[PDB]
Amino acid sequence: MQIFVRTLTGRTITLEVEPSDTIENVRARIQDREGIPPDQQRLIFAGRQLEDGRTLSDYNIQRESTLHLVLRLRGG
Repeated sequence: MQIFVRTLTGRTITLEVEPSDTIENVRARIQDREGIPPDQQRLIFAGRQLEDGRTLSDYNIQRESTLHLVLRLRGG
């Protein structure tokens, strides 16, 4: 299952994940690409905050789903 992540800067990346994978894992996969610490990531899907401890399936996130990433940095 491939998903999309859009950074605060409007940069879209593609991650290979599974429904049973945690959002924590997704955050790590994002950091692997952008270099953004998971702790500085705010992930939102359908207006809902994506808790790292919960899974993609928990939020009904499927293939070709767009997760929105906001920076927790000052001014982000």
